[PDB]
Amino acid sequence: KSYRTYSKTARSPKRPFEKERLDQEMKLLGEYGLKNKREVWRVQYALAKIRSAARELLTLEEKDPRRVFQGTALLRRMVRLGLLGESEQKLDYVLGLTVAKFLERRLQTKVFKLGLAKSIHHARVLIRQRHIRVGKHIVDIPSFMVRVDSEKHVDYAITSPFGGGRPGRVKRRSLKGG
Amino acid sequence: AHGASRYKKARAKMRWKWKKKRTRRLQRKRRKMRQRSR
Amino acid sequence: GKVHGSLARAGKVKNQTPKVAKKEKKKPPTGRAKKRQQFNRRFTGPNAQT
Amino acid sequence: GKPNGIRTARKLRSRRRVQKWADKTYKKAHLGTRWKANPFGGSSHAKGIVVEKLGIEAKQPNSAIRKCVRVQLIKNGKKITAFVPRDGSLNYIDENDEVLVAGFGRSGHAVGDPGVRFKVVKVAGASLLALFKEK
Amino acid sequence: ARGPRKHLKRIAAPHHWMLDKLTGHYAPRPPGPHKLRESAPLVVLLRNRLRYALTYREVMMIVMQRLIKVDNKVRTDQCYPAGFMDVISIEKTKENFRMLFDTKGRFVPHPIREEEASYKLCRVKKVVVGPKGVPALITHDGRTMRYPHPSIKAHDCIRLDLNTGKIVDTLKFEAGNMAMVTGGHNVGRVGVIVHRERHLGGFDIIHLRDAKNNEFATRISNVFVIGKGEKAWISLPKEKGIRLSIMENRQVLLKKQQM
RNA sequence: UACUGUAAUGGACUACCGUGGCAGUGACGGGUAACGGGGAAUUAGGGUUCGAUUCCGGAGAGGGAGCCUGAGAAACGGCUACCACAUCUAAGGAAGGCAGCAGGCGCGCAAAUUACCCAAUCCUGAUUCAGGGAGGUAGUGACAAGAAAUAACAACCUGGAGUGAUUGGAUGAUAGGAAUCCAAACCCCUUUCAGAGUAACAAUUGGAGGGCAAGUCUGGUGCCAGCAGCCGCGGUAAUUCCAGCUCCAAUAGCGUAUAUUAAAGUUGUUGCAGUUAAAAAGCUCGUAGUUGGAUUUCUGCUGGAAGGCCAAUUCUAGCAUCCUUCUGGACUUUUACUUUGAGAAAAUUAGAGUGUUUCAAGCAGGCUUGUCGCCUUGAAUACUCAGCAUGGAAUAAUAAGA
RNA sequence: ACUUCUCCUGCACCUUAUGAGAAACCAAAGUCUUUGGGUUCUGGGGGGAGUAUGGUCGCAAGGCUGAAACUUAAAGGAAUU
RNA sequence: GAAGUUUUGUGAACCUUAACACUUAGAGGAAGGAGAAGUCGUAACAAGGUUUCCGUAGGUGAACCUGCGGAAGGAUCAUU
Repeated sequence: KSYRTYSKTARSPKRPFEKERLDQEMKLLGEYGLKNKREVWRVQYALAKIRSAARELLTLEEKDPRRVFQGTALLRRMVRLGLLGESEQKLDYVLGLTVAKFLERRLQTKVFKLGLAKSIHHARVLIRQRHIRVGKHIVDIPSFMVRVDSEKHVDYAITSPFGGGRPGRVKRRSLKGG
Repeated sequence: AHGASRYKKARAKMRWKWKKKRTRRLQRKRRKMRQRSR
Repeated sequence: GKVHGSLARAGKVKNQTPKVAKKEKKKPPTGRAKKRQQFNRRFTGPNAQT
Repeated sequence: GKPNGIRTARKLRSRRRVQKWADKTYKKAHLGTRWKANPFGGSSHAKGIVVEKLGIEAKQPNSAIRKCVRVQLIKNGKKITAFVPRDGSLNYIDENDEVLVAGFGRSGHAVGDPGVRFKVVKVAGASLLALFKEK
Repeated sequence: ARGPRKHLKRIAAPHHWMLDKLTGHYAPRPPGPHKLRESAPLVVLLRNRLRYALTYREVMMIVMQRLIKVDNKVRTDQCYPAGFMDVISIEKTKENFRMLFDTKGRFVPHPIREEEASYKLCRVKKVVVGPKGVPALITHDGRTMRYPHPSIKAHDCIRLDLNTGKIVDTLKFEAGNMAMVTGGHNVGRVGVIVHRERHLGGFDIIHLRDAKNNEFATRISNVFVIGKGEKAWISLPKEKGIRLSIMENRQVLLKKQQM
């Protein structure tokens, strides 16, 4: 009845059990500090939208007015998102993307890359416990993905102990208790 | 059905010529019995 | 199959076997913390009995 | 071979609809006999009453007595034999006790060790797994 | 069935109103001078274009002041179909709005001068003889001006006076006369008329040429003569009905948003 | 043919009159667990299956039929009658139609509260004011879609970064305020006094012979009980049963059953196979159907407008004997084919733009001590056989033969 | 009539293939994943079954057309030891 | 302009007969498959001890047998 669209962000692979596949996915969990195999398949699916878009465009012709429009819009996203570097703007380059390029751009890594978090796991806990101001307002969610002008901007939230606020609750219990 | 194979006899079997005849006698009987009940 | 197979022995081995309780042990980590442990102990068969 | 020519739509189209019926799986779908056949009504599950407790023996090589139940579907009062999964549980059924029946997972046909296509999912609504587990 | 439908639904509304998908199950339903899908009701001007009203309630509170006029006449009904080339006049603020087609294919109230807001154009649907053997035009608006010139034929516009009833300035329908499109794919585009094909039976079509030398066609029902070969009786909206390309409309838009 | 009848056209109907009409390209009849379409699921292309259900048509108000009033109904929250159910009766009579909103019985594998309000969205009316189970808000809700807790970090054994309950100090689940939200409650978002050390605030669901990732472990049972989708385990040492321990897979989800799609080049137009595996009529004639040989203004040089790129590629006028009736259309046998163009509702689908905190979404927003605020603000665009139109030299039908 | 040599048209045969095939073998079973010259008929795991019922031809014997319930993990082909 | 009434048309509902469709009982008859082991032969697979098989016909406890014409899928690619 209600006019609300909805979609599925991921889908499971055809083979359940392959030692080639399970090993290479487990590295991506171990590097970037992920909860479960759905978080990989999300990005697996998200790439294949962008990849199948370029695969459709690249078959045609460089002077065709569909490709010059829809290509330049797609390349703007990859430059904005910090996914493809700006030195190469060819549509061909989008194909040479991998899942490691997307997973380095999410906020788990860009905290750690920043280095405030120290360790991949710690960085996820800092995000979820209401620290880390991205731009103007604070962000609670690991799978954010940063737009490259915004990346310098990540900093501890004004509120909170790292930030310069009330020291949570447990430090007060020690301080008032003593 | 069976068509061409009909009598392949790949493995120990009754023998098709005999089998066809046996079924004909069963069938012929079916007729007179079904006409008797008219 | 024959209908008159007897139903006397039904629940032999469930009733036969010796009962034994589960041991109390410290809980495993779950979710992300589980996948941390599985990552490390492989890269630094998996079940090898004596 | 086939007719290739541009105006040969009828011969191509007619040959499929005729020779689709040569498939075994196509006939089980598309004939009218699906609705009369089965004790189920083209349905996933069905309740019924256990008229009798029964035992059947698996065909060789395997030998044993498998412990199944004869049931009458409420909608059609059609008798069927439903296998009881797991150790024992025969005691649990009680003659005249309503039992849910589910497909054996083979689309009728037959399972493993004779002529049984159904499994009793629940007894009195309790379900088999809860009791065997005792949870 | 059984009679006329009193409700219209959102989504089943016209797209060129640009009513949203949520925030209502139904949409306002406009019968008046103009058609359902070639008009826009007076509610969605006030709330969803001009942004005076918030709600459907507040439009009743505006309109029952007798502040809104159209064609120098007070219309009290909130769901009045105010269509192509109608003047709207609010006395408070002292500002007037002539509704034209935007280049994208939307209604927009184009703001105009006080002396210009007297007159308006009406393209004549046909000409026909009434009783006592008197001649009479009929318009797209569904007016019926009577005693014209013999000059005036079908498919051409007349400047009405509005302050008085009578006509003032005619126009003819010929090659080298400015012409806006009111419907179909090429709506909101203005160009000189190159040529028309007859097709003796049904549906005459006209090829015509934009001021950047783009050539495009429409049926004669959609075509609406403004003025002479170059120049125009009326003031035009933003872009003057050029309709620049898809990549151009991208480039101009994102160049704007960076400020 | 001529009435009649209708809002008008009609074998719509009535008189006479003729003997036609449809069909092998499937008429007529039967089945549908059939309302149609916009659409949905399905990871090359081509397809296959579904569409009661948000929008647009259609039909119906227990079954059929009849009718009044009116602009409009063969109306059912209008009436008359029969049939089938059923209510009250003082027994003469009277009244009833939830495939509207809740709710109940019954059928079933299978589905929520006898709740609050017109504040939003629209509609009706004599109408700025009244009304609306249309509609909206809450409750039930693991049908479903999206995000992501169950820990992190230190110092104090294996040494070539991981473990070790050894202590150690550093956010919301919850419970109650505040304001905000709301028609009135409620949830979200903010900020608050309390609020974790086996972080007892304790993650489960299926497996561990093969296919299929993961134990020749240890007890009990002895072709028994049972497992087992298929192959196969069990007859006294079980890598499969019933347990324990350890490990694997997915994870706030996971298993099972039925139907369906891919895998299925196992329905094959793209794209299968037919000597022996399933399958060439025993053999010729033959009507539709399908498919049909070659051949009819080709070459050359001189322009013109564009044109990508450090002259190619398009399109077009002439001249080798090339129409004209006029001032754009008429003729060139006719179509198919291809090209461009018209017109064709949105929602959905792809897609431009935009930090809903991310995201599924949504169609919003963004700048800024300025006040007739500005961005002469955005919400693009594509997509939608047969039919209408048009440029064209091939290909293929088709016509013909002054 | 016979000898030598060329031409088409027959039934075949021998030899060989960087042609094909699962192989046996094959001047067609070749020119087919480098997949489209034209066209007719037939087949879709093994039984049940060329059975049942209905139709139609036949003097009969039987012919042509031709199912389902249930059943089953293999039937079948060519070579090797 | 009421009740009542004349003749038309629209026409529910019920009944008789028939046909078609779909479920369903039935003494007896006669199939197929399943058991899990029985009785009687020995038919096929080797020249399976009468080579095997086809079409058709007749006969016999049962597999089967014999007559006429075919086939090699034969046990022979072969000798004036």
